Amino acid sequence: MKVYVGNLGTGAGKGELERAFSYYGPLRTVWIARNPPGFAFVEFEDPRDAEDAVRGLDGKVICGSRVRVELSTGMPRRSRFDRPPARRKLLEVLFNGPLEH
Repeated sequence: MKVYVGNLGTGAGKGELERAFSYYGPLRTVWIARNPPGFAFVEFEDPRDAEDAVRGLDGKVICGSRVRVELSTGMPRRSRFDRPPARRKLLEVLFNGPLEH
């Protein structure tokens, strides 16, 4: 799973995102982007952990840290999402109303 944790301009960076992500669950790995003014990336071994983490952190600041968390893949939205999210498989089964009534 891919995670995007940016918005580091208020005492919230690697340590902040680290404690948060870790608090929610054991991720795969954490990384920070020095290039940008305040952007970091995180990898979640599992999607569930990312969904709960992102939704939580993004849904509510952490210890006074309004960090910006997002999902690169595996986050189905109703918006004009171009990138195909990884929700399920769906390929072996199919149903579109074979009955002609």
